[PDB]
Amino acid sequence: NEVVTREYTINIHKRIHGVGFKKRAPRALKEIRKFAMKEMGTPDVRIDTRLNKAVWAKGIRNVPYRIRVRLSRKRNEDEDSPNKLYTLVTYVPVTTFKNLQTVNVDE
Amino acid sequence: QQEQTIAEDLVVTKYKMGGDIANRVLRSLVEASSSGVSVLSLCEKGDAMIMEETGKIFKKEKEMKKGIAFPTSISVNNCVCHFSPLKSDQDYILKEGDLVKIDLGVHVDGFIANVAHTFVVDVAQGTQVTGRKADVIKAAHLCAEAALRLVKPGNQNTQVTEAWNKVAHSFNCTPIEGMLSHQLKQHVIDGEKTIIQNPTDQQKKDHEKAEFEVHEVYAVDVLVSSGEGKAKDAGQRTTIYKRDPSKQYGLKMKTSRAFFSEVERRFDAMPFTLRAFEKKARMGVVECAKHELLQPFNVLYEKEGEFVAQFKFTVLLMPNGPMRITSGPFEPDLYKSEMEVQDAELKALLQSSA
Amino acid sequence: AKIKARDLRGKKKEELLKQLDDLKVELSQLRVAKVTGGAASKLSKIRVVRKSIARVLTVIN
Amino acid sequence: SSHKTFRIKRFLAKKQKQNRPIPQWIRMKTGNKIRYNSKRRHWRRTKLGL
Amino acid sequence: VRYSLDPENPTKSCKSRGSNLRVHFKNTRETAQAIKGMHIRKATKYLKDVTLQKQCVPFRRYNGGVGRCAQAKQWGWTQGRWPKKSAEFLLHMLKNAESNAELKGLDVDSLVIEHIQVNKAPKMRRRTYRAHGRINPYMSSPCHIEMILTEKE
Amino acid sequence: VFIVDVKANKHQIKQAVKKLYDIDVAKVNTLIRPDGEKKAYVRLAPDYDALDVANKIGII
Amino acid sequence: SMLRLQKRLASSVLRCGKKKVWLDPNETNEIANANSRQQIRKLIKDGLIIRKPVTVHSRARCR
RNA sequence: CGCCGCAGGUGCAGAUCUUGGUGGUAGUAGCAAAUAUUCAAACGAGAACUUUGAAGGCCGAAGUGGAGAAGGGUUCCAUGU
Ligand SMILES: [Mg+2]
Ligand SMILES: [Mg+2]
Ligand SMILES: [Mg+2]
Ligand SMILES: [Mg+2]
Ligand SMILES: [Mg+2]
Ligand SMILES: [Mg+2]
Ligand SMILES: [Mg+2]
Ligand SMILES: [Mg+2]
Ligand SMILES: [Mg+2]
Ligand SMILES: [Mg+2]
Ligand SMILES: [Mg+2]
Ligand SMILES: [Mg+2]
Repeated sequence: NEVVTREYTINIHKRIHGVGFKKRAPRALKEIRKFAMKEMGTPDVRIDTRLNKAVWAKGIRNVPYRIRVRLSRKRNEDEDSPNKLYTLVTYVPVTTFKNLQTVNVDE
Repeated sequence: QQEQTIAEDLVVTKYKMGGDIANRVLRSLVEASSSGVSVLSLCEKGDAMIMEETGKIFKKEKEMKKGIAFPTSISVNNCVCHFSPLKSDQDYILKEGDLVKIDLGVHVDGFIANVAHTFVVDVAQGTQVTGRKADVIKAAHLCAEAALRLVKPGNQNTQVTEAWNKVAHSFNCTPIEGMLSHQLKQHVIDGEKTIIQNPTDQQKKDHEKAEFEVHEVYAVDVLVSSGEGKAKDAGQRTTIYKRDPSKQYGLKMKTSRAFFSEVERRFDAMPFTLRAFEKKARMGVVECAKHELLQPFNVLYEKEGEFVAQFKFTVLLMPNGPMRITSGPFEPDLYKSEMEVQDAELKALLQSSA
Repeated sequence: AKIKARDLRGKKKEELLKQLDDLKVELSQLRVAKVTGGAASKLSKIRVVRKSIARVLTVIN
Repeated sequence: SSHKTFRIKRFLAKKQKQNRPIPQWIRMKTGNKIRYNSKRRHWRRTKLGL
Repeated sequence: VRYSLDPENPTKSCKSRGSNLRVHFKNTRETAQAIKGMHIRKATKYLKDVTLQKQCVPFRRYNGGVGRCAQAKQWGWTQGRWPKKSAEFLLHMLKNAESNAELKGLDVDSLVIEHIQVNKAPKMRRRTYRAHGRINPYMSSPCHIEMILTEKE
Repeated sequence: VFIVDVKANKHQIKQAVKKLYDIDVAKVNTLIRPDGEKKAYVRLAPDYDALDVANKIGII
Repeated sequence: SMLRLQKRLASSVLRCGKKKVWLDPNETNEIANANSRQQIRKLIKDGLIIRKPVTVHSRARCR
């Protein structure tokens, strides 16, 4: 339907390659927001604060190469707003990134 | 959806009790008001019996809160209303043949029953009171009788304004400027639905239009003056204050927090009088009022030689017909006037009963 | 209640000073009322009392 | 500075009281032809001679 | 008031104006020239697009130094820009003009911007500081705007 | 707390307050405001009460 | 809405810098009402304002 | 204002002329010294800049810290726009 949530792994290393030192981690988080806007169908990506900490975990110029997140497109049926659907992306701690697929997480 | 309406049998009875408690208090005072008495003494005894009777009623239920809804407000021959002095102030000794206006409110579980009457003291047997004073209070009573007939869902507030103006012109008198009667409900005295008397440009452009609604409390007042209808202040201390539970300021004075704590405990939202304390009450009031934590009720004086009149009652609106539970002892046989009514529509509303 | 220099000129200096004193204490409470808000009536009587003090002081001088 | 003479502080006192906007009711006076305090001063723009 | 180019019939026309608006006059003159003649719904949608940088306005007269864009081909031209401030002020004044049309009782579905003009307003003076102790102007260039919408289909 | 003339010292302030208000004062703390007028803090004797006096003054 | 005053007051009564004062991000309305001390102290005493601990600068590596 | 006389501080394109206003340049030069911001929320019509919290940083005690002297003079503090 429209409330579904899935788990992705974003190659930040590939999306961030070539960016200067003082603009890497800032670029990494608008690349997550761009990634979420594309995989889901909605603008207004809300980025969890725990996700913010993970990207900035190693400073401003050493961003993790990959990060596992969970996008959750949820209804905005809480207040009068232009968009009725919003995607909230959380941080998923993982030990390895090997053989990790895009999987549909249940309720 | 949790507001209490007059639909309940138990609520109606105590509302009939409120009319009896208002009438019985007014009856006690009118006999006990005489020439050469202390205006302060009538207020303390005016409060004194109203403490005990509200304490001895309903012995089987001692949980809910009851008491005063509006303090004993008195004004004689020169003041409109909102006048209740402290002990330090000079007393006003009631002289012979004065007309005095008395206001009082009683609250039971936040339901408000408010009455107020104006009468001339020490009228002998067989005498005929005549003059311009013989006109104002008789005009006010016809405003009351007219109001009782016209209080019904469907008759608009502005029709009440013109009706009181037209009778005032018929009696060569004018109401005092810009007063407000209110539509009452549980735990409130400053209801949004209000009816306005003797308005002007600023009043008519900022007042609301509304239709009377059933199952409501209506604290109807009539304020009519014999002269010009303009009032101001002559530098007398404002005594009556009411708290507003909407806004909030953090008091910085120990007395103000203590004064604000005691006000909340005893007179939470209904207008109180500084007689209920006095050394710490006066100095706590300036800080709270400065930050508008209390809305004052200043004294309003008319001109020298001008006379004012007043009648107020609380009435409950049922679908089948209104009933005024509180009334004052007025009689037309011992009180006449030199000008009479001239308008046909005014005739119809006075001959018709209910 | 207004005083005039013409009627002040008959009194002795003993109650002329007495009249100046209670005229001064009246102006003291008048300035008090001015600070504490007061009323428009009380403010307007400040000038009428100030000129009365000048009137009494002029006569004794 | 914090260390001032009496006559300097009295000088600074007057300059403070006269750096105030004109009363609003002045505009209503007949034949007013005044609109604002044109002699207003700001501590940062123009400095007192003293 | 006296508008220039009064409408043919002030009964199926609505007007709106504003004076001393703190917008650049050169950016607004180009925006009004593109808006002129547009239908009311097409003009409103177009100005939101310019804010979103999905459609541009072509800078035809005041184009010195203005860069080129791909979107400036829809209008036969080469250089165009996306003046956000000009679009918001014209959108606000279009919303005011629409409410006027519904005030005098004509349908807003069939409104077309027949006339729209932007005038220079009195400039406002500020100060900039130059190299060798020199003071130079920092004037603003506000604009008066006015338009007439005609009901037609 | 009163506003007094700048030409009056603490002794005359104490004498004036004591005589024209019929109270006994303990000490006077004086300062000149930035407006240019003196401000006197008059501490009353422990057997007097400021709130009592401020009532009779009328500044309550 | 704007807690610049409360942060200044809370740091003063806590005898700490503005780094170490923690205002509750959820109960912003309550702290915003506290326009004075003895109101900040009340909020401190019931846990709506906390003095944050000193960030650890260990000497174990030096030792 | 015409006509008869009278009297001039009596005719402008220039003087790197005086004063005032306005253009092209031109939506141009430019808003590049001292490493750096990001996430969520609140108020709010409106948030890259306000406030709160979380994170990443900088000053690094010869400080981007805490106080004064000259100098300033109300810039201090609350509330509101
Ligand atoms: Mg300077
Ligand atoms: Mg060029
Ligand atoms: Mg410069
Ligand atoms: Mg220079
Ligand atoms: Mg000293
Ligand atoms: Mg010449
Ligand atoms: Mg010339
Ligand atoms: Mg020339
Ligand atoms: Mg450029
Ligand atoms: Mg640059
Ligand atoms: Mg460092
Ligand atoms: Mg400040």
